[PDB]
Amino acid sequence: GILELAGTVGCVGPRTPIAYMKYGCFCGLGGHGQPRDAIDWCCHGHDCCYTRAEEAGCSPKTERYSWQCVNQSVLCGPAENKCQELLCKCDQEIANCLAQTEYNLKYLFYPQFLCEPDSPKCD
Ligand SMILES: [Ca+2]
Repeated sequence: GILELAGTVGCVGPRTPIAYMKYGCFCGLGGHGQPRDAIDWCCHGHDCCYTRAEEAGCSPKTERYSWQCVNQSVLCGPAENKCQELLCKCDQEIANCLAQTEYNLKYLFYPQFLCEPDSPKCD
C-alpha cells in the first residue's frame, strides 16, 4: 500500500518520499509521455509493475504487507499471499532505483499538459 511505498522509499534514502509525490510525467497518480529523467524513469517502471500486479489480481495501492529496513535496505516479508510478494517487490524496486538518482527541481510539479500522449513500452 501507499504506506509501505512511502516507507520503503524513505528507508533507502536519500530524500523525503514526499519529493516524488508529483514529479515529472510519471511520479503521481497515472502518467503518460516521455520520462523526463532517471527519477521519472523509476516511476515509469513502478507504474508498469503495479499494472502487472493488478493483472495478477492484486490491489497495489491498498493492501498492506510486512517488511524490514536494515542498513537502508528493504527486506520483503513475511508474505501471507502472492500479492504481498508482488507489491513489496515493486516498491522495493522503485526504492532502489530512486535511491541512485540526482534530483531535478525543475520537474517538481511538472504540468502533465507538457507530457506527450504516448508512453514507452513496459518491460
Ligand atoms: Ca504514476
